[PDB]
Amino acid sequence: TATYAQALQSVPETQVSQLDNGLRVASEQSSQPTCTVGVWIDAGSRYESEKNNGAGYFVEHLAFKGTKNRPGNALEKEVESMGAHLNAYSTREHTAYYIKALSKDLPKAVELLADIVQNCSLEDSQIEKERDVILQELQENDTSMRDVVFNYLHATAFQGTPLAQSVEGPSENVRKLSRADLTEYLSRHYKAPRMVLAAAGGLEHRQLLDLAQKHFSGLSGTYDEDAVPTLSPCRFTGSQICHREDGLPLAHVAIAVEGPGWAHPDNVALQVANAIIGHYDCTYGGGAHLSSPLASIAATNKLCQSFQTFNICYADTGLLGAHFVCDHMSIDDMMFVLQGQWMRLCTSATESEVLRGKNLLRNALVSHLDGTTPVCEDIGRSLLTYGRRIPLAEWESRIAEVDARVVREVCSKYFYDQCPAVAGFGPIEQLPDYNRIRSGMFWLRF
Amino acid sequence: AVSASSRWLEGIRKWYYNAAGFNKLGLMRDDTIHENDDVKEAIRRLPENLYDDRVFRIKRALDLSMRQQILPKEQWTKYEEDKSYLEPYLKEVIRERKEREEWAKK
Amino acid sequence: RNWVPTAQLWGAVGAVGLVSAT
Amino acid sequence: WALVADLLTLTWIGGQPVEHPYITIGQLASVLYFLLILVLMPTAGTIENKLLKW
Amino acid sequence: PQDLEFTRLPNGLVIASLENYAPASRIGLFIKAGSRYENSNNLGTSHLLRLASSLTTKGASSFKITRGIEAVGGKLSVTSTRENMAYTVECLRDDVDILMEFLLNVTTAPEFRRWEVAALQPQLRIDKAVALQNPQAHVIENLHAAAYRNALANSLYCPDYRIGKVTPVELHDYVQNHFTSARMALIGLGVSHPVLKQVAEQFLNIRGGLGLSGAKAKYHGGEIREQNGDSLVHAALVAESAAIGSAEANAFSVLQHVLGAGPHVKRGSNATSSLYQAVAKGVHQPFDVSAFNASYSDSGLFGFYTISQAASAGDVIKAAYNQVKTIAQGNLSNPDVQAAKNKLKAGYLMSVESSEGFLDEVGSQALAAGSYTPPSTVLQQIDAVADADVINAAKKFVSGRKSMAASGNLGHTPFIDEL
Amino acid sequence: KRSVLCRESLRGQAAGRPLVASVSLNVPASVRY
Amino acid sequence: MTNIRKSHPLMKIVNNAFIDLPAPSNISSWWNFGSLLGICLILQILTGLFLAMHY
Amino acid sequence: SHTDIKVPDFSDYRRPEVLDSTKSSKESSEARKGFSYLVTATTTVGVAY
Ligand code: HEM
Repeated sequence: TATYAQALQSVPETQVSQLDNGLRVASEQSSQPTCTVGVWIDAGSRYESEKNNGAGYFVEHLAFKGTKNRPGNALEKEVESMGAHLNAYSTREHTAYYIKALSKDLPKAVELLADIVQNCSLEDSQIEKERDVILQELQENDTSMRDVVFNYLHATAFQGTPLAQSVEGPSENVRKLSRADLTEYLSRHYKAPRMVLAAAGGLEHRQLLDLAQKHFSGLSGTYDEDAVPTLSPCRFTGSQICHREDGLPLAHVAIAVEGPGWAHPDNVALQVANAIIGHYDCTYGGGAHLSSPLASIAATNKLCQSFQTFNICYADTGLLGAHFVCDHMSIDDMMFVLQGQWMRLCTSATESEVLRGKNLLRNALVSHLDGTTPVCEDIGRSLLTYGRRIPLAEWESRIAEVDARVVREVCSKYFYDQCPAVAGFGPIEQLPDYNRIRSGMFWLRF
Repeated sequence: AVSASSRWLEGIRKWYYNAAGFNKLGLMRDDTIHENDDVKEAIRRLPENLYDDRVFRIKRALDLSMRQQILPKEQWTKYEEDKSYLEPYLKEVIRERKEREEWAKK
Repeated sequence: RNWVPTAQLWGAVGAVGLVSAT
Repeated sequence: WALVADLLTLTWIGGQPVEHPYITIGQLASVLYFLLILVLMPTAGTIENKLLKW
Repeated sequence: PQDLEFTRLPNGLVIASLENYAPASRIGLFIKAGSRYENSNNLGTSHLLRLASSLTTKGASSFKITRGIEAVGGKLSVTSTRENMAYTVECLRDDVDILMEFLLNVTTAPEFRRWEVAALQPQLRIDKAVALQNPQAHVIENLHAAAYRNALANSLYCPDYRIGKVTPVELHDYVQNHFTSARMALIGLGVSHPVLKQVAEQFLNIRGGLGLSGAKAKYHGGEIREQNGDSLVHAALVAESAAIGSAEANAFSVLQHVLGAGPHVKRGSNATSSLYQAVAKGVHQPFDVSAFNASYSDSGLFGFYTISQAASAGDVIKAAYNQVKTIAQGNLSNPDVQAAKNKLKAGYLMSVESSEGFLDEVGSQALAAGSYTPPSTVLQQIDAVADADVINAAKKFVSGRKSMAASGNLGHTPFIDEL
Repeated sequence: KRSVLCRESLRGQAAGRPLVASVSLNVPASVRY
Repeated sequence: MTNIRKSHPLMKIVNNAFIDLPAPSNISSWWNFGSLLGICLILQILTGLFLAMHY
Repeated sequence: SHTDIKVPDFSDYRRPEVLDSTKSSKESSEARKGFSYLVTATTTVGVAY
């Protein structure tokens, strides 16, 4: 026999370790076959200037196409013949490259990764070949309402800030982008301490630490002169951006109220809140009996196609809200239920309801961690986000302090009397007037 | 301990059944029900036969009412034939909703 | 829940309203 | 029907000298009316429902 | 710490268990009903069955079921394939019991009520529509009905004409015949085997032989072609693979990988993939292609899949063939087989590196074999494949009845006689 | 509908035990290989 | 629709509660008191206005 | 293509308290709602008279 709590405390702790330059080493052991080693660099889109707005994202197309040591397709051939997978993901705050690989393959794994980060053989040919590709990706991203809309959100809740730029970047910055510019970018932002070398699975921390090729370090200050925040707050703005295209079959709406940085007691309590509203799709098997009202109403009244609440967490900024796709004629009704669910939440939460969401949270936050890749990303990202802690067993505790009154008071900071960030890609003809969505965040009636 | 008393209610019951005139109209007890939200759902749950039946019965009945005519003595609903066909359906609908209510306490 | 404290300030408003207004 | 006829009975009192005869009558009619409406009928309802086995 | 623990009962249902360390436990009753178990008159019934998991049952009302799992944050997945039907059930260590009693009602006590089943009906369309958004599904489906005649040729989604016609006695019958003891295999990822068994013993003892649906296999070459307006065209070319868990099969798998083009690198192109190289050279700039490999109990399907544009369809399609002919002509050097192998081996291990993966792998094995083969052993078998063996298999696609399925503008898609 | 214009296409089906496995779950829903 | 007087004017549609409306078959004489009720309201009024024309 | 979008310069229309491209509006806007709601409460209080 064994009980949830117990299991919790029994989980392999994460070992954080440092090289001389600030290279961060972490790892969670299991003595299992496969391993996912990763280098989680934290110089994202938000450091880009208007020109290099898509810089980083451009580097990512070159990351895997050559090192001075390993030319044209020498990287791929190497990974492949091992049976290892190599992925590169980029965010507005975090770039990361990782490898999935047999545990015995660390040797040439970690070498590869390291190599990748540092030496990237980038010829004029590869630059002009990537351009064309990027320009073609851009065109394809315009084919995705959800991606089109979420960008919009950011741009309008971040209007007038570095953070509001697409990670994909400006069309024509791809055309223009000087070859010299990727260098300065990399050179200036890939310098650890930023970087973290993380990993999970069957490895021994001891060896990870050692294996780390100590080749280049943080060429930066020893004092406060550096302390000028490169992470300077980004002004919060509640505006809407309404891009109406009656040509399109459905309507995407992303509505948000600015939120806490990555670390904050209010930041877990929020989650528990969204557990309650939940998320819903044409294909949920419960429909009408699902315990979250927006879902039930939706399910019942054919109100919407799909809807999800989110919590986007940045160091100085946060996007909170949900997002619903709904026929041209149902934009207002779903707005009404949603906002309605928010207000009800900060005034009438009931312990039952908050206790169910609570438990949902736990699961969402345990199940994610199933698999090697998962764990690795939590460990890597966790270190630039929340610093060098791994709050995994704490969570249950913190999640445990949750009370219906805690949930209520935390939700009221952020939603109540606050000014929304709303964007849509019409049929938005029926989308509520900004003032109407505004007055939706306080309770006279409705 | 009901042997004499409860074997005599049937006597008032029987009396009462034919007292209320709906007997005469060709209608049955279940078709006299107050159509509310539970009945409604039960209703919807009826098979084509049961359910079309309840439509003709009420058709024939409201026709009679409109003409103030009673059905012939030979064609009347006999108490011994109490099709409580809605009852089964109607119970559950309630049963479901009582549960729903209860599950919503805390 | 929040209804008592809100019903109590709605209570108060009516009262002060009458009192004053009347 | 009785309520209706109680109502008629009450209407009669209305044009009556307010003296013993009428007083005593009205008083029991005014209780009858509220019984018919508040207490009798409601019970009768139940009963009938129980005789039908409803 | 403790390794799994299979146990065949008198009924013939398998059951396994692994008390893991971590917080999350997941049961999953795999019943042996796939799509292949329906007839002309019963097609589309598993589909509906799959979608009707949250309906009232004998001990738990659709409302309690759903609200109950929600209560605790549980998930109930009901997955099926042409051969099997895994009924997954995730939740927190402490709540397995509340959850298990749910899985048991859903599966042994379904009550398909005319009214409930009826309101579902329309869901089938909605589900079919959303899965038919990926060319892969309609082609891959078209493939199976062309290549088979009778059993596996049945598709996973209900046929448009059947939708509302799925009747409650159908559902009841399907459960009764197929959702039985001999065809079942319990599987726990965080439960006690001792306590698992007890439960298994108490709730999973029902009788029902195989093939009351009409079991049997058969391969028939055939072509299903679906014209579209889309620039891109997808087509599949496939010959009777070797069967499930047999040497020939295994060989196929290794061969598959020598050509098999499932990118292992983001934004990266395969250097390893022969198909891709060969195709690539004779092909245009934009295109993509990959080795297809399917294996079932009584038959398989091996061959490739292409995605070309209108005019390039043939060029790519033949190109790919020609290259696989090369291996069948004998031309295949040792260095590439070993790479392949290692590719495969690495994949199978990552496949099982997750709870969900492991749980599937295990149940899967319990319906085929009757026990759990450990990884290592697995790994050994794949290694035993001879460099020749691979060639030999390959020889079989080129010299095995063809069966193709395509979609899009088919001006330039080879027919059977074309290649 | 998502535009499939470039080199990015990398969809073709072939897994170990599972092949064309369609999920329907009370919460999520999908199509794999 | 074209030249369906009733729904042409929107106003005249609102009057089709009298003409086109679903009315039960069976129906005691008792229900005529609704209508008469209105009748009386209109008569008092016409009458009132004339009396209040000399009162 | 939908990335060369910019939200237009609002600097003329916004205000003192929340004009700071690089600083928080949360610890600014607490008052800003007060002052607007203040106006409302006054009007509704005079009108009441
Ligand atoms: C149903 C609504 C009304 C009812 C029940 C009603 C009833 C009465 C009654 C009972 C009287 C006393 C007459 C008597 O016994 O001498 C009266 C008088 C009067 N009513 Fe009406 N009335 C109604 C509407 C109106 C309207 C609409 C008007 C004006 C447009 C009006 C104007 C008058 C006038 C001027 C008198 C005074 C002269 C008289 O005694 O005839 N009434 N009303």
